[PDB]
Amino acid sequence: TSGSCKGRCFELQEVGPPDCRCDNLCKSYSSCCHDFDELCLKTARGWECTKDRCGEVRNEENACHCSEDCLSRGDCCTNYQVVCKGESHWVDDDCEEIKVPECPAGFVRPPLIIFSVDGFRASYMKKGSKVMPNIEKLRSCGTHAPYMRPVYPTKTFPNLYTLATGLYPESHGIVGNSMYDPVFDASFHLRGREKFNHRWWGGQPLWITATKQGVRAGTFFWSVSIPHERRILTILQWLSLPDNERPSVYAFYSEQPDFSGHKYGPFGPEMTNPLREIDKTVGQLMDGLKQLRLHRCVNVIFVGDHGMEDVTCDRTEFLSNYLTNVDDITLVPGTLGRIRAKSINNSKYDPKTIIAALTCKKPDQHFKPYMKQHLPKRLHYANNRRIEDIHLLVDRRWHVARKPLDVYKKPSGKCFFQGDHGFDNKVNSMQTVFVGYGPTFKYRTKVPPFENIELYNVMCDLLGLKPAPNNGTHGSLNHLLRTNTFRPTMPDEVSRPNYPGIMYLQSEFDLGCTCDDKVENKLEELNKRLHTKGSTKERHLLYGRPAVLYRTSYDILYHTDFESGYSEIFLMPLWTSYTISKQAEVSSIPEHLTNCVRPDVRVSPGFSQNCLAYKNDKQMSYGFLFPPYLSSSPEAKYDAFLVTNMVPMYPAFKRVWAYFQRVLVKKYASERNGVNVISGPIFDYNYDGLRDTEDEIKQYVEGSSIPVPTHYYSIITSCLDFTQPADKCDGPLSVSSFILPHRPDNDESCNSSEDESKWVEELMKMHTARVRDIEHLTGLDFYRKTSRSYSEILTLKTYLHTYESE
Ligand SMILES: *[C@@H]1O[C@H](CO)[C@@H](O[C@@H]2O[C@H](CO)[C@@H](O[C@@H]3O[C@H](CO[C@H]4O[C@H](CO[C@H]5O[C@H](CO)[C@@H](O)[C@H](O)[C@@H]5O)[C@@H](O)[C@H](O[C@H]5O[C@H](CO)[C@@H](O)[C@H](O)[C@@H]5O[C@H]5O[C@H](CO)[C@@H](O)[C@H](O)[C@@H]5O)[C@@H]4O)[C@@H](O)[C@H](O[C@H]4O[C@H](CO)[C@@H](O)[C@H](O)[C@@H]4O[C@H]4O[C@H](CO)[C@@H](O)[C@H](O)[C@@H]4O)[C@@H]3O)[C@H](O)[C@H]2NC(C)=O)[C@H](O)[C@H]1NC(C)=O
Ligand SMILES: CC(=O)N1CCN(c2ccc3ncn(CC(=O)N(C)Cc4ccc(C#N)c(Cl)c4)c(=O)c3c2)CC1
Ligand SMILES: [Ca+2]
Ligand SMILES: [Cl-]
Ligand SMILES: [K+]
Ligand code: NA
Repeated sequence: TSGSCKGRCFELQEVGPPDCRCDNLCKSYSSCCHDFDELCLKTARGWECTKDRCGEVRNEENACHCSEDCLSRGDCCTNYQVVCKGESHWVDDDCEEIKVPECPAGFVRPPLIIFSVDGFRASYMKKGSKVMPNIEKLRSCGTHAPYMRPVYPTKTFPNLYTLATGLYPESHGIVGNSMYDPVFDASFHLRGREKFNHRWWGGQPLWITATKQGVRAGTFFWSVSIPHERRILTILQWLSLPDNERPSVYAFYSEQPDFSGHKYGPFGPEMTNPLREIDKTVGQLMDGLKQLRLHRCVNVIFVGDHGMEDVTCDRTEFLSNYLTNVDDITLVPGTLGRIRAKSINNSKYDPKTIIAALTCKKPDQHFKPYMKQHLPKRLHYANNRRIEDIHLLVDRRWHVARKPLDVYKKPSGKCFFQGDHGFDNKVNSMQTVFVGYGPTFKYRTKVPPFENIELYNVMCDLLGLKPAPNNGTHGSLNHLLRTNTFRPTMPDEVSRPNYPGIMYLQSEFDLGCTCDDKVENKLEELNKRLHTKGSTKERHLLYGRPAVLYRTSYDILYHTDFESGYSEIFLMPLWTSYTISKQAEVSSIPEHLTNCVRPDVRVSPGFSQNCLAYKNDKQMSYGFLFPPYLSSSPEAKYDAFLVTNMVPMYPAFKRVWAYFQRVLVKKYASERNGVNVISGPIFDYNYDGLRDTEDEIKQYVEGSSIPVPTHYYSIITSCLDFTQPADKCDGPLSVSSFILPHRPDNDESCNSSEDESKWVEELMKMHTARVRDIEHLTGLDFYRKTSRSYSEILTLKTYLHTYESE
């Protein structure tokens, strides 16, 4: 309450009561000293030097200075050298490679300045290029991606705090712009004081990582009323502090273009000016750095949080059109929906009835309901008590609301928003920007699109920090950097495989299985043993066997057409690997073999599944990981019916799996010039995105110890140069992968009553995944043996095939 900001303007360490505050957040708290506006928010004469001000006598009342002592004081207007000393604007200088940091004496490391822009959609870089010369120079001279993928939901606070932490929102806890925490019994909103409480904010953001390791860094937050020109001048003044006091990491935040984009839509004619204004702010920063002789010293990152889509009030779905009992729910509305019971601890609120009432009710329905554990695993949006059990994924360009009165406000509801964001993070309009410029970034370099979760590790590298544990894959963005301080290495294999031979006679098994395999030589007798010993393994295991990164007991099983790693604990393969060439032939399962399952004489009865359990379980059927349809010969096809290739499958899911195996695998082999497929089960009953231990499994095949997978994955690899076949590729690889939910119905697919050709591939595309997602869910490590660099393989493992257009 009481005291003064004299000598304290934008102080870096925040003070507690009794003392009032003078730091860059005091306005948000209504806790600034009474003279903060007078001393710290000077506006007199605006932000630019003019010719008549050059060499003026210093007037301490001015916003910034054009007096001769201003460089020494560190408080010149940013254009001072241009107007008063014949210098050129940074933007007017030619791009010149920054091979080494060119820093003043006393600089122990290149500072990092993070320039974050709210709502800056990726395509602004092309579509607004004529009005953003400073930004276009950073982009073309530095390192840029064509776009950067935000996290879900594609909202401001979840994405900004992901930038700062390298964590998914479910881990850092900022799961939306609005949230309710049922343990706190409290709500977080963009406006208000509740968000000030540290209890909402988990993980370890960069400013804390830096400070713990002796690198000075304040928080990245800004009070909204502090104008942009003053934020830039404040950063430039901090950069003028003595070496022992000066931060090494800085954050500028702009509320634009998002603020205007909501009002005018992403490409409204009103959007040109906010793009020009952000560009001018970038120019002020670069000119100011150039004055301080820091423009070839500092690393600058120009980064957005999310993009912006066209969304209008008339494109609103109302839950009151679907639910008779809409007053029994609370909805977090908008470009996503989150539903919970209106009254806490209510015994007779049924999420299953709500889901049903919201499922495929109108043909053009513009949202889909999910239990959060059923959302695509790529969204990583479930493991937090602030995420409601019922989630509505809203179509791009749409909103969901509970009742019409929520949207059309009195008198009679006019709209007055035309843009919004928050949709699925694969949606093109939600993609945002990344540019890195400075001595540590590459020169004039384009990099592929990547996810914002990866940036925290890079920012730690840029500062010489060890990153806190996060969801980036450290090394996957080494290709952005001229000088890398991190050398990634493969995780050590924890469990070594057994390689069993023929150890059991047929009569030792009592599995209740049958197969018509007795029917029908010395030439093909040796060839069989060779195949069982691994003679075709270099064809079907193209990138080495996967490493198992936890303690377990498993066997490598070789066959003519496929190899597998068979878990004696889970009684099924952890992975099955097989290559299908462009020329491969699809065949049927012969009539006489429809219900064939065969004991595997390499694997004990005690470590085998059994057909009786499947007969008895009236809900559960089975399928096979290596598909019998893709056998190389009628004789090799018998290997596909081994009990060691069988996995539990609901009949509903078998429709999906059989279409993938019979139709799609061969299609991809045709289109990609062969594919290598690795398939397997995933168990994630606690929806944490991580491999379950055996004591976490909640469902088994009835009367057995056969665990039921929650999902089934495949990783489908080929040669990036598709003129070379998958099995003879000399260069970089191409991958697409999926994690399909193992569900007892196809309620997710509204067209599922149609032939699989009309709906299965759409479902698979929705559940596209990165190899890294499968690695977390399985405890396996892939691509152990390739001819490619490890950094390149880490980039491959973070790739997501999105299926969007351009
Ligand atoms: C994405 O990356 C992240 C980060 O690597 C991955 O998330 C990590 O996942 C780990 C495994 O699940 C998990 O380990 C837990 O940790 C428990 C301790 O957790 C607290 O302390 C953490 C460390 O804090 C310190 O270091 C950090 C540096 O990062 C500093 O910032 C801190 O200030 C500290 O110095 C802390 O990060 C963690 O934060 C969570 O909880 C906070 C308060 O609720 C939230 O504010 C915050 O947002 C985090 O919330 C997330 O994570 C929790 C789970 O921790 C989750 O519930 C939330 O929904 C949200 O997702 C805490 O403050 C530790 O007790 C655990 O050990 C128990 O379980 C294991 C078995 O799983 C046993 O081996 C062990 O013996 C022990 O068992 C005993 O206790 C059990 C009950 O806990 C009991 O049932 C049992 O019977 C036993 O008695 C375990 O190690 C990390 O916490 C987690 N980190 C984060 C930030 O989320 C994530 O998995 C990656 N995702 C993917 C898909 O790969
Ligand atoms: C964790 C912690 O140290 N806390 C909790 C938050 N507290 C706090 C106190 C005051 C504030 N004034 C203003 N704004 C608005 C704002 O800063 N924007 C919109 C930009 C922005 C920048 C970086 C991140 C990031 N990362 C985020 Cl998400 C948002 C606040 O968000 C704000 C927050 C400070 C103490
Ligand atoms: Ca799990
Ligand atoms: Cl939200
Ligand atoms: K059955
Ligand atoms: Na359906």
